[PDB]
Amino acid sequence: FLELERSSGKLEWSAILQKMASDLGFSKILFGLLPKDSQDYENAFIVGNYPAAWREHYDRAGYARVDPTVSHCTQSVLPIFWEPSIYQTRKQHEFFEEASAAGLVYGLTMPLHGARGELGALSLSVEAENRAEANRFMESVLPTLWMLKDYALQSGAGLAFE
Amino acid sequence: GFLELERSSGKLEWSAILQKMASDLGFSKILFGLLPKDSQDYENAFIVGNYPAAWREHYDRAGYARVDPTVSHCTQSVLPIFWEPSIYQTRKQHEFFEEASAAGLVYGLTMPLHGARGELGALSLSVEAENRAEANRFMESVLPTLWMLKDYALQSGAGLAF
Ligand SMILES: CS(=O)(=O)c1cccc(OCCCC(=O)N[C@@H]2C[C@H]3C[C@H]3C2=O)c1
Ligand SMILES: CS(=O)(=O)c1cccc(OCCCC(=O)N[C@@H]2C[C@H]3C[C@H]3C2=O)c1
Repeated sequence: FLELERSSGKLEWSAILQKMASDLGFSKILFGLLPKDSQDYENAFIVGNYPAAWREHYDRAGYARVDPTVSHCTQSVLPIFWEPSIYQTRKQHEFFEEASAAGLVYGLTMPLHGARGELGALSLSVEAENRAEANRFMESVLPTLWMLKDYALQSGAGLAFE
Repeated sequence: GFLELERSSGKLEWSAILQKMASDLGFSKILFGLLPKDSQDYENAFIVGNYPAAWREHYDRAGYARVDPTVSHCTQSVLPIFWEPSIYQTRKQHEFFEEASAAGLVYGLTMPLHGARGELGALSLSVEAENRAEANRFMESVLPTLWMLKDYALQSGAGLAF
């Protein structure tokens, strides 16, 4: 947590965070941040190792308005697990199908709501045999990740805009 | 007991669930405060806790919201602030600390709250300890529990405050 905080560059900060996430057992992750009063998701500060095809697909498809975790983040400060039950609409079912093709099935999204009104998330994806395995690997790290999502948000909001 | 918080039907039962939890963790006095979007008028905020009534009342007539070093910290960070002496720097802040100690609030930490609806607040927790070192170690050993709690309190507490 110290290294993150003390990091002076976007590039080095992302590497510190990326590795931490990896050490915890997370394959692909995404740190997204928007500033105050903004909802232009596609022109947000993005960091992570999410598949490049997945992400440009997502942007062109207008998937911010379809991803069930994006609206959750506007409504809560609590984590949302990528359970099948959140994919409810016709498109959300297609979204899930396409997300799984890109290798993102299991995981959780932790909403970010910064002191200067910034809105974002730290999503983390785990590779597990089944959902019960993924919840087990996600719960064992859950208290560490909670402290991490606010350190990431406090340091990451400095570098994103300031 | 985090989930019974969520499930609390009203303000009165919710406050009691929170008071007990904080107490079980080892906290003498606590305060949960929450303001709504686009507001910075601290006298008409949603307040819960067991802070001395004379202290609370003294603090408002004195306009201590603009003097409390933890109140401005909350407007700048999502990270906890410990009630170390170095926190009080101004002349008014030195008097504030002196008066806070008289009311029995000398050791403790404040956790900022920044909700999904733009709500600004905090969960401050105080410790009756013999010295700062003893205080800092107790606070450190419960810190990961509290990190989850402060968001658990903010998510449920915002849904009843307004
Ligand atoms: C733009 S921003 O950075 O300002 C911002 C603000 C608010 C929410 C936010 O999105 C968080 C959730 C995004 C996400 O992980 N999607 C993956 C992709 C697929 C596996 C399924 C997921 O849940 C982004
Ligand atoms: C009004 S609100 O509820 O909307 C709100 C919004 C932002 C900050 C906030 O204050 C958090 C810090 C208050 C506090 O614990 N003070 C004690 C009192 C004395 C021991 C020294 C302290 O630190 C309150």
